[PDB]
Parts: sequence; C-alpha cells; structure tokens
Amino acid sequence: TDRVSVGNLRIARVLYDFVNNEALPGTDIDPDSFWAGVDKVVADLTPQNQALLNARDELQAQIDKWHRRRVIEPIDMDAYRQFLTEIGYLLPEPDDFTITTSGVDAEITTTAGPQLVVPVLNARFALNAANARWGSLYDALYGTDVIPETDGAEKGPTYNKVRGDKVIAYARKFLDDSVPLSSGSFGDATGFTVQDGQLVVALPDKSTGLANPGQFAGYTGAAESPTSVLLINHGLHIEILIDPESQVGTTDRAGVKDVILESAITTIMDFEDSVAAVDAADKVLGYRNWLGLNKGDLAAALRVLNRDRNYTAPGGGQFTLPGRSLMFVRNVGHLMTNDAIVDTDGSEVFEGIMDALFTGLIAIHGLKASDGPLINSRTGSIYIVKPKMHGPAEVAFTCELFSRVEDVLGLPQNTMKIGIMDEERRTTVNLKACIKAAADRVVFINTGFLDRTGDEIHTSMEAGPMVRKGTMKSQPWILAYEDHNVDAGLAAGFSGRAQVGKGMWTMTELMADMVETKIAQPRAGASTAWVPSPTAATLHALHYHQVDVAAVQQGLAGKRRATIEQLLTIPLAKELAWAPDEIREEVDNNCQSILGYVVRWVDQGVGASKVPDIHDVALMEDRATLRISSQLLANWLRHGVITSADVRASLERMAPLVDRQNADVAYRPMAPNFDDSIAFLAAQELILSGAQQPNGYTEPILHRRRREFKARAAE
Ligand SMILES: O=C(O)C(=O)CC(=O)c1ccccc1Br
Ligand SMILES: [Mg+2]
Ligand SMILES: [Mg+2]
Ligand SMILES: [Mg+2]
Repeated sequence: TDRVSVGNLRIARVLYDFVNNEALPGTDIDPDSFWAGVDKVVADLTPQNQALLNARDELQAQIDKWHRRRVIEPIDMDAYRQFLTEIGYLLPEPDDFTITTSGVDAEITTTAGPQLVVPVLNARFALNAANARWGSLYDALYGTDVIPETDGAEKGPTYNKVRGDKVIAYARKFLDDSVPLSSGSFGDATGFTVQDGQLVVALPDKSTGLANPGQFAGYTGAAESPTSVLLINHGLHIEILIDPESQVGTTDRAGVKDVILESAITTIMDFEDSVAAVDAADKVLGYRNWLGLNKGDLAAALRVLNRDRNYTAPGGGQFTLPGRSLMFVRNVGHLMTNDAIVDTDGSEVFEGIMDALFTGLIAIHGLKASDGPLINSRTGSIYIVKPKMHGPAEVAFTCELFSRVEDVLGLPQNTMKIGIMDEERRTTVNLKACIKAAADRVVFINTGFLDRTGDEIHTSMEAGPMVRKGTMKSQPWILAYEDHNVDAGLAAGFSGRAQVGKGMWTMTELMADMVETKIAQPRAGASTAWVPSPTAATLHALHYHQVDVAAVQQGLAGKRRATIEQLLTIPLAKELAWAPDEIREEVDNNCQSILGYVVRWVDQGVGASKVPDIHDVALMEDRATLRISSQLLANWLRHGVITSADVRASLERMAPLVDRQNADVAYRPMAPNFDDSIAFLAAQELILSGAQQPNGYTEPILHRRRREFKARAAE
C-alpha cells in the first residue's frame, strides 16, 4: 500500500512525511522517539477508549428499555432518578473544591469577551479569525443590519453619507455609555489631547476629562494631537482613530475616522464539528494550517498574521498589546477512528488519540519564537478544547491521554490544558465531578447547547415524541442546564481562573437581533460566548462593555439555581400538540436544513455552510445542528407523528430547492436521480437510521458517505 510501518502501526505516507518534514523540525523531539511514543500510547490507551464507548451503548440500551417498559403516564421522576443512579449514569456529587490550573494566560483567566470558532481547514477564515482580536466598529455597523436600511440609509455600490452618520452616532453613544465624560457627550467632541498625562476632550463650550481617568490607557502620535486614543473598559480596549484627512474623518466633528474594538479575545481553531476530514489527506490539510498558525507564517493571497500593537502610556513611556487572538484548538472527541493510521490487523486508530499527539506536537511551535516573538501562549500553555465527553470517567481519560502525550513530547506535565464542552447529558448531570477530574488542567467549561439538545433527544428517544426543534430553547431542561453550568463553574472557583462560556449565535445575517438578544449571556455570568465571524465578534464585544461580568459572577456566587429534577425534565410533547400544517413545516424545515448541509459535506468536504431555512433565515450549520434535525425526525418517525412516506416526500421536495440554491460549480444536483446521489442517500440515512446511531452522532454516516463519494470520484 502507501503506509509506513512503526511497531504495530501502519501510518499513511502523507501523514508520516508531514510529521517528519514539517511538524517535528524545530521542536528538538527525536523523530524515532516520537513515533515510538505514538505506537506505545495508541497501544496502551485504545482498550480504555473502547471500553468507554461500550459503556455509553450499554447505558443507552438500559434507558431505552426502561422507557419501553413504562406504563405510568406522567413519568415518575423519583423512580427515574433512582434508576439512573442504580445503573451508574447519575454519580455522587463530590465535596466542594477549587481548581488549581495554573500557567494560564490573562485572556482566559481574567478577560471577559467574545470567543470565535472557525474551521481550521479554511486557511483564509483561520487567518481572519486569528486577526480578529481587533476589529472595526464602523465596518461592523455599516456593513450589517445593526443600522437599519430605512429610507435614506440604504447600502449601495458607494458610500452612503446618511448611513455613515448613523454609524457615527451609534458609536458616539457607545463611547458615552462605556467611557463617560465628566460632563458633556462624545457626540459633541471637537478634539482630543493629552496634557500632564491626562486625556482632555474639547467640547464646543468647554473642555472635559473622563469621569474615570483610569479608563485612559494610552495613545499614539503626539500628545498634543494624538493620531489615536486608547481607552479601556471592563478589561477590553477601545481605540478612537483620529484622522481628519480621511473621507469619514473629514465629515466628523472631531475628525474621528473609526472606533476599533478589542473583539475576539480568543479563537478556537476547529478540527471537529465545523470541518469534514475523513482520511489522512484531509487531516494533513488541517494539521498544516494549525502548524502555519503556530509558526506564525500561514499566508494566503498575501494575507498574513498581525503583529502586536504599539502604544504610548498616559505618562509618555512605551508599551505593547497583543495583536492576535489567543488560540485554542478543538480536537475531535472519543468516538471516531480514522484510517490515517491502521494497525497490523487493519483496524483504524482512534482519531482523538491522534489529535492529541499531532495537535499537541504542532502547538509547541506557538510556544517559541517565530521568524517575531512567539505566536501564542507567553505563559507556556497549550489550549485544547475536548468535545462530546460523557461523564467524569471520560474526562479522566482525556487527562490521562494528555499526560501520556506530554511525556512523548517532552513537555512539562499539565502543559496541555482542557476546555471542557458541557454538551452531553451524562456530563451535565455530573458536571461537578467532570470539572474535578480535570481540576489541574481545566481552562473553561462551555454549554454546547446544540450538541446537548441532540443528546437530549437521543437519550430519551424511546420515551415519546419530543417538542418541535424551535421549542427546545425554552424547555425547562435547557434553562436548568445553562444555570447549572454557571453555578458549577463559579463554585469550582472559575472567577479569575477559567472561562465560563456559552454557545453559538448561528443566524449570521441577523446582527441587529444578535446585538439585542445575546447580551443575555454575559448577564447570566458567562465570561465568554461563541460568535461565528470576526464581524459578530466586534458586535458581541459591545455586550461586555455594557455588562460587568466580573460583578455578575460575584453576585451569583454560592447559589444553587437548578435541581437535578429540573435537569432531568424530558422535553416530551403534549397529546395532540400539532395541526397537520405545523407537522409539515417541521418536517420540511428539518429536511431542507439537513440536505443543505449534507450535500456540501459529502460532495465537497465542506464542514460548515450557511443554509437558508424554511423561513429564508441564513443559518450557519455544523454537525451539531444536523444532529438535532436528524434526531428530531428520527424521534417523530419512531413514535408515529409522521410516516416513512412523509419523510421521503419531504426529502424529494426539498432537494431540488437545495439544488437551486447551489446552482457553482463543483456542485452536483441531487434531483431527480435521488438513488444515484450519495449526498441524498446520506441525508436519508441520517434520518432513517438515526435512532440506531450511537448517541445520535452523525459522523459515522457522514464519514462513510464522504469516503464513498471520494472513491467514486477517483474511479
Ligand atoms: O453547540 C455545540 O454543540 C457546539 O459545539 C457548536 C458548534 O461547534 C457550532 C454550531 C453551529 C455553527 C458553528 C459552530 Br463552531
Ligand atoms: Mg434498540
Ligand atoms: Mg458541540
Ligand atoms: Mg462598569
């Protein structure tokens, strides 16, 4: 074949060469020692990895049966809880404790702000994301619907001054609200100066300073007429760019050209739900981008990584600020294998194990000088998001894997830190124990509410028909889950030490709506939450200026706002809940979103796509949102809400509509020859086989179908 033999492993040549030629050089790790380490870790840890996956299946089978043997209508919560406890699903809560994780950067322990997630296989997106630490407020406002396109203020081929003025006014109000003047408004400012190290703002009638002179962080240019003024509020920087010569500045009362916000404080470079990588070739593409990010030389077309930013302190001396988003990497979880490496028997190696080895290896570069200062962690940490874990034993396993990898890489123990996704029910209900299992590695917890919703549906699949997808966000279980997560983090001493994060805004074009509603997340004490783009990061930063998360967290301390009973409230629908038109809409909406996402996954290897839903709302789709849709339809089919003819008819009805939306270029229509389309059959399979997928996961089918598509293409 095209494999390299090391011990009991047979490594795809493309991966072997990448590691030897590109990843290892510069780390001072001996190539032969590295590969011996891979062999040993894989051999040592594979058995427990398999045992954990088996335990999931066993627990689900018992719960399935428990529901089928229920006669009593209103589910008996006391009995249900006792059953979960008996089978080892619900474990004892440990005594209070405080996490001890150290060597963590300020962006994580202390700074509250947006966290951006981006597919690592897309180099351009990854570059923009790394560079999203700073972003233009004017661009974000002008370019989105945050400023309405009412009569007069519509966007067009050229600059609209009426809209420009609304942008200016919006930002002036932001400044008044965030960094207030002693008296007067920024709206009436005519200039800025620095005298005796103090910010002085010219008003038409008098001059004034900040209500809080401490918010003045520095400036650029001459003190007598700065080219910019740097402010700080709630730990985040705001920069007013002063330039009367510019188009916008010419029209401005104080010659202001733009207001720049510190935006995406940290970014997660994703190997998991937002990318499609099903073999060694795909994995290498991803690994190479992560390498380029950490070595600091990733470049497109040239677009490159930003350097740090230089400022003068109020007093006159010099300082710098980070120009890049501090990077995490999201590895895949414990489920999947990948044929990038197979053993002598031809068995595929667990992908999570490989990701820890290879992403960890590559991250070493980000800890050292780049052709420039080192790119990433100045405190010496590697930041890894670990998704889709179920319960404390699975967290303990991730910790043991990272420990073994550190030994192979010659890194200090606990270098590799863990961002824990709380996105599976068996983690939610055992959250305190999960944090404790990683007490010296954890750098965040985050409510991955989309995956968590998929797991909610699958876990209780046999219980009955679930409510419509759009109803889930307001169900008792999810509201308890969100508060429970914050409570556990604060109780474990996260304030000042680790992020308490919440989930993704998927409506990429609904920025007015995002600005209105996502403020709920920091108001709930989350020190970070997920955004889908650098523009959304800049707009979400507004919320952290309005809400003092540090104060909110202090206020929430010691509260227990969710009960186990509330967490365990299954979102069953009521009898006769739906008219036919409602059922039809749910079916068509789900099939449309499934087909829209899956067609690009299977035929083009794209793991995240904007897919208009049935209401024509552009939604960023990833595997988690697919997990929900496929599981919901699987559940409705299982309980007789819909028939197999209903499903097939809906798929065939929506497919041509998806074809139309993709009609460009490497796209192959699904209709009318449905049985000839691997993409269509994948979509169908996710629904018709959904109840039989482990925990409702979409990867086994997606990976199989993508590999099938590639094989046909090659023949
Ligand atoms: O909610 C969860 O399960 C996630 O983990 C979300 C997620 O990755 C995502 C969902 C939609 C669009 C982009 C992303 Br990065
Ligand atoms: Mg079964
Ligand atoms: Mg997730
Ligand atoms: Mg405040």
